Formats: sequence, structure tokens, C-alpha cells
Amino acid sequence: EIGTGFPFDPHYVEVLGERMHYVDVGPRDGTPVLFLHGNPTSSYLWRNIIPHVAPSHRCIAPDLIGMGKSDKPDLDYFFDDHVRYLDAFIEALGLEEVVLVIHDWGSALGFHWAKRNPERVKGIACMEFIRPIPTWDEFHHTEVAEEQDHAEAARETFQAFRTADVGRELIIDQNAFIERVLPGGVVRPLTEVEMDHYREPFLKPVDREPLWRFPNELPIAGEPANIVALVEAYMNWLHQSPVPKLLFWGTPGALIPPAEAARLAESLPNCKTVDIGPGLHYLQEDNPDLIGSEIARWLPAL
Repeated sequence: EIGTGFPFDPHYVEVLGERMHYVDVGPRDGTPVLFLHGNPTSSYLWRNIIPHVAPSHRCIAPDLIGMGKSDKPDLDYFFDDHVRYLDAFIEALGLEEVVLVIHDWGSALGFHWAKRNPERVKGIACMEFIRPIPTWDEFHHTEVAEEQDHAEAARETFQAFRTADVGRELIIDQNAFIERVLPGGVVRPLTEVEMDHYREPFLKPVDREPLWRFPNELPIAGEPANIVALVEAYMNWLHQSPVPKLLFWGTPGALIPPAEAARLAESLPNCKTVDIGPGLHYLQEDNPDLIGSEIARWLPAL
């Protein structure tokens, strides 16, 4: 998506005693849309999708704590830390019912906030989201042959992130997530302005900590027992939830290759899928016009 700039109004609310940047655009009612980014992104991630929606809805796009232009409170950045800071923000913005547009680790928070706040979620638009990974032969799974190689590489890649010192060398000293994994996850080439934008919140290896904690929070193998249980928990909720669902996909996909999205087209009730064409993991950067066109369209009848 040609869209290279981030012209939004520089808003900042305070949360559990801490500043959080966010994007607020749109009429300023109906039912607000929350765009929750994952790792290792920020509001910059939703920047060309949101304009499709603002014409009709209020688009809010928080920058996770320790992430983006938010504040870097000094903490480990587990998953509950983020759970906490959102929940405080949401109340801070005093927003009542929402529609949710949620990405990678942004969907873990999204689905978790919804499973705890069912009658507050008016709809769920999602794409490459975090669900339970029983084993590794299951991570980045695929039943297309020509791609069995790529899933292995990735499997090994996340392998390293989760191991004693190499997680920290790679992700932290060498900024693996920003410098290789991100641009990795987008099919087309990523301009330097686009990179600088993603790089910016991150010029200090001492700060890369969250882009490290996330990989190790990943519910792979029943590790860590705790996150796992809440992902089994909201995927169980989701699987049973009437809330209308919008799930976007891409070939070869990543966390959700085409096989699953097709499965999830029936596995999840009241669920339309949309094919964004060639894409990897960071779909927002491959075909963001469509993603917004179809959010725009999917909303009114909610």
C-alpha cells in the first residue's frame, strides 16, 4: 500500500499514571472502532486502513504500553502488563461498546477483552490472530508443499527467540523483530520512511524488551501454562460467540494460512472472510485498501 504518511492528530491520554499515544478520528460516536496493533508495530500499522472507516465511524488506535509513542514505564512487559494498560485506557477513554479490529498480539488482547466484556463487543474484524499452538509442527502450519520449507525456517526462527540468550542478542541487540521479522512478514518491499517509522520507537536496545517478551509469551507447547489457558479460553469463547466476525486472509498467510481461514469460515459463527490476495503476516502493509473497504462495508449492518 503506497500510503506512507501518518498525519493523525497527536492524542495522549493518561493510564495507570502513564502516557499513551493513540489515534482518534471520526464523527465521535455511533459505535467506536478500536484498532489494536500487535508486535512489533504501533498505530503506524493501521494508518492506511483507518481512513476508509473514519468517514462513518470513530476510529481509535492505541499504541500499546512501552510501545510506539507511548511511555516506556520500566517493566518486564508480560502479557498481563498489556492486558492491564489497555483495560485502563478503554475506561480512560470511557468507551462503552466497541467494534474491534485486531491484529497479531493485538488480537490476544482484543479477544481477551471481549471474552471478559462480551456485551460490549459489537463486532470483531481480525487477521493473523494468536490462537493455541499445541505443538510446533503446528506453528506456521501448512498443507501446501511448496511452502513446507518456509514454515520450518519460521519454526526455527521462533525457536531461537524462546531460548536462553539469543532471544536477547537477536531481538534486543540485533533488533531481529524490526529489522528482519517485520519486513519479512510483508510480501512487497518496505520503503525506508516506512522502516524509520517502525524503527523510531526503538533506537535503544535497552528498549527492545517488549519485542522480546512477546515471542516468549507465545502460547506454544503449553508454554507458558498461564497464557495458554486464556487463549484456549477465548478461542473457546469465540467459537461460541454470536458476534458477527470479519477475518481477513492472504496466501501464503502465516499464523493463519488459507486452509485455516477456510476452516474458520465455519468454525466461527457469523463469520465472513475476505481474501486480500498475496500476503504474509503483516497484511496491513500488503493490501490495506481492501481491508478498509470491507471494514467500512461490514460496519453499518452491525
